[PDB]
This record gives sequence, C-alpha cells and structure tokens, in this order.
Amino acid sequence: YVGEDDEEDDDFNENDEDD
Amino acid sequence: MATSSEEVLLIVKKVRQKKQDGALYLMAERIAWAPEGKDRFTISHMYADIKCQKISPEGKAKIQLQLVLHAGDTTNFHFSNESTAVKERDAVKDLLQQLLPKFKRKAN
Repeated sequence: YVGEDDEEDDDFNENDEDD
Repeated sequence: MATSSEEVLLIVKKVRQKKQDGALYLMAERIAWAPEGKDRFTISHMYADIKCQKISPEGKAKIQLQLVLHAGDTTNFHFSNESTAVKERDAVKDLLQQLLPKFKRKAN
C-alpha cells in the first residue's frame, strides 16, 4: 500500500514496545 | 558498526525485503540482508538505530518481521521460506529483542 508495499503488513505485532 | 558486526550470528533464508527475495544475516551489532542474485547486502541497519520490531503473526499468507526505527522508518522483512519462516521470524525477533536493547536507548 502507500509507503509499505511488500505485500501485506498490518497485523504486524510489536514486542519491543515504545522505545 | 565495523568490528564485531562483521560476523553473522543468525542466518535466515528466503526473505523478501521490498518485494525482493533474498537471505537475511544478523550480525553482532547490525542486521544485514542480501537480496537473491546479488553478492552484496543491500540491507544494513544498526541495532542502535532500531527503535522496536514487529512480527507478523499467523493468518497471513506469509510470516513477517519489521524493523521499526526511531528515525521514523520501518524495514519490513517478508519471511517467504515456508520451511522455517515462522521459527526464523521468531529467532530474528529473539536475537533482535536480545540485541536491540543492548545497543539502543529509549527516546524516553
């Protein structure tokens, strides 16, 4: 999509938190 | 930087970065990735510039990981290696969750 177009990148879960 | 980050601790395979497949290689102080068909790594990010990291869970047609930088940029890694992509995602994640906080410093 706009900006990121690798394919599908939305349900991307974080884990490092707000550093 | 340019001392110990020249050694690869984690080797990942069939990883697409920006609609391009290749192999990922995590080094002591930096995460590098080489695109298939190339002899050089087009991806080289220092753990110190990485703010956080995302991992794309099951349900998608692919397993993914992404380097969220404090620079306001994100480096997405599409794990296309059906064989170990999930575990690879996890190991890259694990090593980064291990490595990242040891080189970076919170913006708060």
